[PDB]
Amino acid sequence: HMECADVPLLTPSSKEMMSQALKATFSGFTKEQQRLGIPKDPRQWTETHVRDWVMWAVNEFSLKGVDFQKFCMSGAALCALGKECFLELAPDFVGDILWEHLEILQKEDVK
Repeated sequence: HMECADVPLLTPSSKEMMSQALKATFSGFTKEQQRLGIPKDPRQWTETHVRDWVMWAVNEFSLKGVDFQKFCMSGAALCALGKECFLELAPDFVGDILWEHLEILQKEDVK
């Protein structure tokens, strides 16, 4: 999930760059969560928070090909779907990023 055993020193790899973006995006999330009202816990989310986030995640990582029609549901539903289901809703590339940070919200905010 995100990064598995990585020590940034002298090992330039795409995996390190992937975490870099995610790490910097986090700070840009709370700034939006306060502007829109989106809570930290993904289970207490709704269609608006889901879409507003997805869209925001597309601007943070300049993603493309992701649709909000597939994510037209509340957080409780999105979480219930699981990684596989969520990955089926979003593209083969962007889907990973969203679920990466999305899953973090779950672990960070248990229940």
